[PDB]
Amino acid sequence: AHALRKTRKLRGHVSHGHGRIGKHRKHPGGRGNAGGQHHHRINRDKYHPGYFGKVGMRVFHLNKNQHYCPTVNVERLWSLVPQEVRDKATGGKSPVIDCTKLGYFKVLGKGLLPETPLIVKARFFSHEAEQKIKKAGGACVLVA
Amino acid sequence: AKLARAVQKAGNENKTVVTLSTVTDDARLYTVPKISVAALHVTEGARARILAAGGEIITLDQLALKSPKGENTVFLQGPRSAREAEKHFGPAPGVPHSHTKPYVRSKGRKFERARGRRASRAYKN
Amino acid sequence: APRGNQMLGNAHFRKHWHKRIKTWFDQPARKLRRRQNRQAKAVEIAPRPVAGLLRSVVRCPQKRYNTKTRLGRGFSLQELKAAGISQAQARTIGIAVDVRRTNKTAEGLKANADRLKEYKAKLILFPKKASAPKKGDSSAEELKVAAQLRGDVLPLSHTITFDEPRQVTDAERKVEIFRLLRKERADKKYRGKREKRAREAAEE
RNA sequence: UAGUAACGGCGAGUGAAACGGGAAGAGCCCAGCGCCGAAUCGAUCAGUCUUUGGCUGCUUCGAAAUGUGGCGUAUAGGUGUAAGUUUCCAGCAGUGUCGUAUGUCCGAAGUCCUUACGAUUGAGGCCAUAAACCAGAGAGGGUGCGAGCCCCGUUCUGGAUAGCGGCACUGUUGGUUCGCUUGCUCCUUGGAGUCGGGUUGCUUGAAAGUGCAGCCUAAAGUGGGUGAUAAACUUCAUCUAAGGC
RNA sequence: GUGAAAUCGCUGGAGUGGAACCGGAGACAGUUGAU
RNA sequence: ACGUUUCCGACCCGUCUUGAAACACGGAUUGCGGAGUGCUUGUCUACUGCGAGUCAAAGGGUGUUAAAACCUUGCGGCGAAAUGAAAGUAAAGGUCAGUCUCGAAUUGGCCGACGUGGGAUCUGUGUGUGCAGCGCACCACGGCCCUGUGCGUGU
RNA sequence: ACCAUCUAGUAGCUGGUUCCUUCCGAAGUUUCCCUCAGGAUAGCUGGAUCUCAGGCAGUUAUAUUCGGUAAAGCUAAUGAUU
RNA sequence: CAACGUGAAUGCGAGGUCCAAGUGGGCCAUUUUUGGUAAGCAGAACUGGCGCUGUGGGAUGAACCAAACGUGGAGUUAAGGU
RNA sequence: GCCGUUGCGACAAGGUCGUAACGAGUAGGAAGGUCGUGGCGGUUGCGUUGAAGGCUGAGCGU
RNA sequence: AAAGCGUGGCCUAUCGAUCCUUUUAAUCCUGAUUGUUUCAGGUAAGAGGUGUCAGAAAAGUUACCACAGGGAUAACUGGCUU
Ligand SMILES: C[C@@H]1C[C@@H]([C@H](O)CC2CC(=O)NC(=O)C2)C(=O)[C@@H](C)C1
Repeated sequence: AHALRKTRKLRGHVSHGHGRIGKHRKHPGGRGNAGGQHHHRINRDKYHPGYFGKVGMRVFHLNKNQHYCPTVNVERLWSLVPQEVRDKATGGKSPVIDCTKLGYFKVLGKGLLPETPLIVKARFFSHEAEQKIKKAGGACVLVA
Repeated sequence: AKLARAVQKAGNENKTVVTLSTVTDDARLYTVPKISVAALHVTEGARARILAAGGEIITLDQLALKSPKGENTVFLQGPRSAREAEKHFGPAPGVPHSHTKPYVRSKGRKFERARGRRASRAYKN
Repeated sequence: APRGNQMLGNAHFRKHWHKRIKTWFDQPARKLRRRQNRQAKAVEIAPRPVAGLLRSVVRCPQKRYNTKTRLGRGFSLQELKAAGISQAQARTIGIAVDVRRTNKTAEGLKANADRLKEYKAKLILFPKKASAPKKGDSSAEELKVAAQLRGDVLPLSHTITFDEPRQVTDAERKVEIFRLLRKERADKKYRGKREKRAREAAEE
């Protein structure tokens, strides 16, 4: 929208909104993130602490698929149960949740569980998640 | 969940909750009470749950006809300061006792974690 | 000169990038061209399926994907032997053969064997010379029904099933899942040190 | 995937790949070992045909045993044996079936009345409730600026005709087929100044060396390469380099 | 085709003592309106 | 009204500059052309749709006023979980009542996203104003929970 | 040397930067920089607004405090000096 | 938890967040003040100005005295004058 | 007295009106523009009885 | 003896980032085909130094000279001072 830019309103004014003293001049401070240690030091230290230097182990060709491990909280588990399965789960039968098929590998124990006991099948469990599920009356099943 | 919490409080069971914020569905909420709500927009899941629980959803003009002076109303809104943008507001990340979130390209050991963030490198703030 | 709170610039434009520019203004044209090529191939090889050879069922390699299946390059020699099809017969019948793939598990072998059996059941074979049919050759009223297949041959199904609700068992509830996981991790981590200690004890 | 792992006076900056979803999908041939062992091939001569090239030879020369051809190549392969099963190429003529950025030919309806103009295509009227008329054609251009109806054209998922092609089937000419698969039996199975190592230089995101090359060194045969942090001793996993389409 | 500005010539009017132009306020000439 | 004449006022514009009418620079006159843009990547802001989801890529199917429009995603991006260099671990307590080896113990119910102060509004009740109750967003002061680390025990 | 291209080479420096009204309206100061014709940083300024409906003020009063300059002293310490 | 109820004057609505420009050569004056013989010189303190600002007066003037500005009218004045 | 800004307010209106105070401005920032120019998707019309372009009187708008 | 005092010097100066090297610390983590030991890399705290001391690695000449600017800055006149 060229009709709404500042350029439309700056026509007729000599400096185009950049001042008569300072003037708009190419690269008066350097190009890019230059001088982050010498004359942009204050800005760099104030707004990007931790920038300079190196820390930690360095991994030649990190294998991200190895560390891939999506998680689901225990409070969110019931919402994963389809309505039909909820209707079927009646009379002491708990619905079975296959977190690996749903796309979750680990189950973390944040929040509270519903009244209905659940059977949860996941590759990994946290101690709190296990405790909360079993306390609510379900069971945790490990899968490969 | 906030709507249900407001309605469950003693004396609010019959008042109409008025909000200009969109009413979303909370998967973490297991039991939904009977809610009478006037709102601009209500999401599909929240509307379905509210109607199934015996509730009622009206518009702002219907609220005007019901309570022209706002009688028996519970005014609510969503959390205004709960935004990723608001996370970055405040004192600059590189000043003492500041928990402001920086603007970083990515996350990892190689992204603004060395100098000025740990005593092993110059200092820590 | 960046000013104030900013995210440090990262644009990779310091090369003479104006010399290497690629636009996508021909995307619909390429789509139409590939549709026309598919139509021409279908006319050329009718009534055979347009997709071409039949592909096998595979399990995605890594543990991040091993819960899914997809189409493969072809069928292994073990799979063909189990299904009772020669490599040459598969080649002339229109079945992809993966000369590099080898089966190490009965379940994986059997899935593709069943796929081959189903394809053979669905196959319609025309006479080599129209006048004189032979053995194994399909019947005339079968040949009258022959039609060209479009899309993948025997396409896979990606629907997800939910296990039936059941009862929670006391044997299930009594297991210490977290302790079991930590025990397995510890055993794997300390296997070698325990072997070294055992060897030292044996020497002593 | 991802501005990620990684590189970088770790400064400025630079920076992939596998897995995953798709387009398209097609496989094969040698050397070597082994068997047949010249069974192979080029010119020339003479016949013959559909002759800017093909088929036959006691034609005559020559290439080839320092080995041309046949089988055969990691999915191996071969011998024998039992089962089943068994053609394939190229041309010519015809029969239709279909495409042609291939030529040529062919096409619906007002220059009607009044008016305006230098010139109309401009304005108004043309039985009818629904009406000048055509419209599967109201794209474009030309004509005295303005036009579906004046002309070329346009629409007819256009017709007729000639030629090029591709297909499918019939006939016919030439050549060619002791094979092919699965079970059992016995036998058999491979690339060197190359790989690898040292050092030097360049190069890479490749980090105790990613790729390339110079010099020195220089192999082995379940050997060799690889598994991203170098080295020994160990578990394995996975391919088969130094030949080709 | 059209045919601008700068610049220039003519006819008529008017001003014209070492600048000329310009804003405000009248007058004159002139222009224009009056069921 | 860019005609003439009077009275008052009246220095040449643009620019750098503390300071320009300047003996500072550019400008003889007129026409036409003439300078904050494109894209990639961020951030904030405004608006629109949906909302714990949202957008879907390449692609495929269709479409002949066919580069459009329409349909189409076990999978992908961003978000829903953080923290550590890493191995890894990974966010439910409040209140009441018990046993006790009185401790860095244990058990059971009820409630379940914590407490207090201030809080638009709403509700009840007196007399523009007062009191009381439930309290949004937000602010202040604390409390717990996850991870890393120091000290530090045991069951 | 010349010709073409890299090349619209870079410039913290000089010049220019094109419509009208309305409202608000500065700074030449701090800190760091091979920094001193330049930047970043805070300050000064504009806009968007949002939460509320009595606690503030470039001013006084009361109460309590801080100072070592003018004046005063050297016939009080130090230093001069008739 | 129970009671007590706004405890100097005057004026006045208050507070919060975000995004960002220009500036980072200054100069003048009363008073104080360092270097200098002095300077329309150099360097500082408080405040007000010019820069960014026209208006009446000082014959003339960035800073002096008066007073700050929509566009007009009547009346009265400031500094200054007759 | 008139113009506009700001604050407040009335009225069934992206508007009109009332009311009190206010109106300096470089660099710079915002707002309004039935100010102006060239396209596109639409809409409203004019034109050889004279469009664009060009020269120049009666008016309108700060 | 105790109350107490003590994290260097009675107080106000006496000093050092990133990267790299090096040392100390855990019966620590990693080397991603499985393990053991070397080797290497990490987490934490010091040292090796930037004195231009918020921290480039750095000798001259040009009268053969060049460019962008500067009256922010000198040499001649003019101005104030003498
Ligand atoms: C501690 C001190 C410094 C150190 C070293 O030179 C400093 C580095 C700093 C840097 O960032 N890049 C470099 O190339 C040098 C060194 O060997 C000695 C002089 C001692």
